Amino acid sequence: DIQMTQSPSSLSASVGDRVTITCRAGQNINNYLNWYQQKPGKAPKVLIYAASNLQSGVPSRFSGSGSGTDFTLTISSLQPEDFATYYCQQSHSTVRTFGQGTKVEIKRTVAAPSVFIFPPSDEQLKSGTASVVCLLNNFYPREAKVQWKVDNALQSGNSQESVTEQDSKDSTYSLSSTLTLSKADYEKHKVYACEVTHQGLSSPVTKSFNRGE
Amino acid sequence: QVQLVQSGAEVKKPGSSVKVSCKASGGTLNSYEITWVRQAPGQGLEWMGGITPIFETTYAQKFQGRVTITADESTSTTYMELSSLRPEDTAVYYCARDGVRYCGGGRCYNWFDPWGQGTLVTVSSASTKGPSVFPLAPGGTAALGCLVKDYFPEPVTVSWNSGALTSGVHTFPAVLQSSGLYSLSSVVTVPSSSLGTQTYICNVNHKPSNTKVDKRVEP
Repeated sequence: DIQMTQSPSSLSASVGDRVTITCRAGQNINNYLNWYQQKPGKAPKVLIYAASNLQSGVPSRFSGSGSGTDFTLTISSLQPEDFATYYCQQSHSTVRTFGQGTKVEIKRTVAAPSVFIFPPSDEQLKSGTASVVCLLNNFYPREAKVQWKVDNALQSGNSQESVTEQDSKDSTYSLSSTLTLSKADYEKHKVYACEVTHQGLSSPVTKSFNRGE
Repeated sequence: QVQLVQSGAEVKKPGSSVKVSCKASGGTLNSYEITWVRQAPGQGLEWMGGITPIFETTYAQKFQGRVTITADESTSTTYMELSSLRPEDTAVYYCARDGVRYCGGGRCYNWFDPWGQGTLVTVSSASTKGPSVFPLAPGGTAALGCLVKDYFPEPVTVSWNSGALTSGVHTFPAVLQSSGLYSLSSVVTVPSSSLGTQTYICNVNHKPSNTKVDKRVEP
């Protein structure tokens, strides 16, 4: 019943910047208002209770204010470990309600990926499928181009990527690209290469192996 | 410090009901204000309902009676049942304690602490299937890993050496393959000088299929 409106839905800022997030309640909720922080893969954790009080253990760069309908959460000096989504929640009514959340992203300097390639295991080939894996480790920004070449033939439509969330310590990403073939097709070619383009690389980086060798 | 432990992930067919359990231990009280919250993939927290220490329930109207919270005081356990499941109900279901934690200014203030670890309920008619685990075999820094292929539903957890190896680990979000099954890799960067001396084992757990597999990854 009591609708909470949170804005912005996302923001990005550099380490040390001041970050402000807003929560608006549809009716007066006095100071019955909590803020939570949710990191990737984890349950949310309370940071602020009764609108303006820091949970014990929380760093003092966090604060909150507001009474009535308008509330703000402030980070005075954004830190890498503050990468998370923040939620407000009203406790005025027994029917609890949440704001929509604000995702906080961290801007940092460019970092080039370390590139690794893994041939399929002999165990997997017995099952009839070959997975070839290219790893881009610890880079920034997230945008990257990964191209598979088989015997210098640009591949299309037979690979899938996965990318991590920003690292809580160094704010980098890691990415995988998986080329999936039949054992049959895999054994018809020799050179397997993933080629990486990224802002932090002056020219594309290529990692490759030769089947069997 | 009370701790809340939930039942495991599972797939449920559309139209069926799911019952998720929340078991409390380690506190000083015999019953608690327990609330239930869910989070669909890429969505926010959505409050569902709660139960008081004397077992009065309150439900958000938006669920239209599909939610029932019950208690078994003998086991210190709270249950949330969500009925008439549809694919939009796929979500991590969380319990939490919502107790009074502070009073000031003439008022008392409730908040969610601690939380259960969450229970991923996948609404689908596809069958459970455990994963196959393959090694990603490795001067300077080396990379090695485990490829965890062809399982359903989410989730899979991966640790290295039981969780004793955490530095340099990246466990990638699962990808849905066109076969309808999930796949994922977990990798770790280690000093190359350690290869052939240090043992590296990935522990893969797919609770929905009761699959616990270890794979030693060697060069």
